[PDB]
Amino acid sequence: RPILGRFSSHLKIGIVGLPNVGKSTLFNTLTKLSIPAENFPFCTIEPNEARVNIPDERFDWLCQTYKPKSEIPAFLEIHDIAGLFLSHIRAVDGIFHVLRAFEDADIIHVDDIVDPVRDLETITEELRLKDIEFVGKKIDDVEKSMKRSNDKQLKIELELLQKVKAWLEDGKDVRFGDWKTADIEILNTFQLLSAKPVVYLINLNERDYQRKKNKFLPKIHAWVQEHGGDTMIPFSGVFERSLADMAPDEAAKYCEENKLQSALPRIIKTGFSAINLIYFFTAGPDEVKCWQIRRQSKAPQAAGAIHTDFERGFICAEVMKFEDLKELGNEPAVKAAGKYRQEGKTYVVQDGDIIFFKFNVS
Ligand SMILES: Nc1nc2c(ncn2[C@@H]2O[C@H](COP(=O)(O)OP(=O)(O)O)[C@@H](OP(=O)(O)OP(=O)(O)O)[C@H]2O)c(=O)[nH]1
Ligand SMILES: [Mg+2]
Repeated sequence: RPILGRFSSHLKIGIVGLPNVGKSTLFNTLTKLSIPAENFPFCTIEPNEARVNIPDERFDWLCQTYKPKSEIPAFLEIHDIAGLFLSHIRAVDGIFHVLRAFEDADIIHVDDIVDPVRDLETITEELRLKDIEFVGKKIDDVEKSMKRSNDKQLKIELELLQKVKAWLEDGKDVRFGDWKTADIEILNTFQLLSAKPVVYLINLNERDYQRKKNKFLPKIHAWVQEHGGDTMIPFSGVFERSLADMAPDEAAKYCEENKLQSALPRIIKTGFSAINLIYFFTAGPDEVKCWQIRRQSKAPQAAGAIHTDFERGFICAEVMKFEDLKELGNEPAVKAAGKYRQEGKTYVVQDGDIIFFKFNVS
């Protein structure tokens, strides 16, 4: 039941990397595409934070079909981090790790050596080092507490912190550890940087992105295989900045004529292997909304993601498969074909489910 990383309602992503790799440029490109801050009346959105809708053909279709009063797509929350003070980074679920694989041509800087692998080793080392500093401080705190308290939980926390210190000093990320559920629950309270899952974004000039080729990609791929097997997505920051500034008509003409497409949709939809998510929808005249929950969630746990009271008071879940609704075309048709189902406490929610939850007010 415990897993590394405490996913709640949507992913929070930190953009990390060395200076001058295009982090703030990527962030500004995503800001142009973002949900305005007025749509979150319960939240204060910091200046280096953007909320961007996850594009989903299913979500668009449901909104055409139900014509709801309000449309709430799934979204991603993205934070631009300036350098590697650490409150911003500790809070995120996962990391977009941006690598420089772009080089200038006729006008160049002296000794401006591009080496993505060298940069990978530098930043991954720096995250583990910040974890070693954090774990060092917590070991001191626990040892001081253990002078005063007899409590068994302190002896457990200490044994774990020392196992983690040794793992990190051996150059290994916490997320590649074999942690028992008891350890995972303690690790999750620490929010260690090397415990967070990663997507690698490889920043290329627009020619290399259009060509679908770069000399550094095989070297990056090889390193990533020996250090976790995480997703790699090539992009061009300069191309995405230009494309986001064009009008829809100009953008389409540019992409047709030059034979390339935006990487941003793929980047926004990719998510993380360690954080295995599915979408379910609520749909009606008032609202169509996309909900994000852990794969293999049971119906009452999906209700809990709306609010704990709907889980605790759960009675049943009336479910349509998105496929069933799409092919029959409307809810009356789905009911007539007997594909509108009453599901119970043991039902395992499926990606694309359209759910009408029933609960007891007390
Ligand atoms: N060639 C190239 N350089 C990049 C790219 N992305 C970033 N840079 C370089 O790094 C500078 C900072 O860009 P940011 O996007 O703020 O980088 P950062 O947040 O990762 O530190 C840019 O300065 P700038 O003032 O925006 O540009 P410039 O006028 O100084 O060259 C530019 O020199 C890219 O995709 N291609
Ligand atoms: Mg920056």
